[PDB]
Amino acid sequence: SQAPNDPIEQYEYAQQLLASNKAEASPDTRYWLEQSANQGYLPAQKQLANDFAKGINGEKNETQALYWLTSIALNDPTDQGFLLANFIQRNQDKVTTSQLTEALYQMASQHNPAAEQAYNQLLEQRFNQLR
Amino acid sequence: SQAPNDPIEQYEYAQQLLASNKAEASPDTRYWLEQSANQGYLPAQKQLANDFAKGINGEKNETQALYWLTSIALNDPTDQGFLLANFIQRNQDKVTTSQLTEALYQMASQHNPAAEQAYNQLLEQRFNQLR
Repeated sequence: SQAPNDPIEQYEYAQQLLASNKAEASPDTRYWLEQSANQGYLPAQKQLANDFAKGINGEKNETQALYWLTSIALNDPTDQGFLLANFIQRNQDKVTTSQLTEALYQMASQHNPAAEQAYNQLLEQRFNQLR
Repeated sequence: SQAPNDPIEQYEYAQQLLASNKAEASPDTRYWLEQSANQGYLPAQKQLANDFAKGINGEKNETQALYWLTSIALNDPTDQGFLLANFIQRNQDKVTTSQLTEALYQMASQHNPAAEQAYNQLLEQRFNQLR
């Protein structure tokens, strides 16, 4: 059972896998950070925000970077938007209000039925263009 | 002493002043909403967000609208970014990532020294252009 369920041991397992330094890109590091971050573990959310922004353990994903930055803003009383603001500021050329809208609805959709409808509408239109 | 110190009575005084319906624009309604909102009273923050967005009790102010929307996201567990996202989405033509950056640093500057420096840098540059 090499499969932690507690967010602290998930986060630590992610570091352990990364330290194995196979290719230094560790997709399972991203996987375990996500499990940890989804249970609200702030260190995992911070690492995941950097991972998605920079493409550390996998592809870059600006919208998911913005999502985790938003999560950090909501859950770190000494952040309250600093990392998100600085990311937008230094990526003014790449970050669109559209990506930010999607990340925000993604966050809001957890406890707000109106947000879940708007989020799904964005996803469905983003998908029917690839279709 | 027509000057409440408790955020609930401030909020209620704001409604009372507004119901006087002098010009239906009530700058003192905005004033008391701000006192209430600054002590963390969510109903005041929501009304103030609408006030700044629409110019109800005074001039419009998109950056302050975004600020209070951010505050609502951080303090309303069933919002978590919905009102902010929807505001950006329906004002894509007016809202700039620059205004959002300023609102976010304004929020973050309360408990983050790095945010306060970045916020002041934005303010100082915004002021030296009018100078």
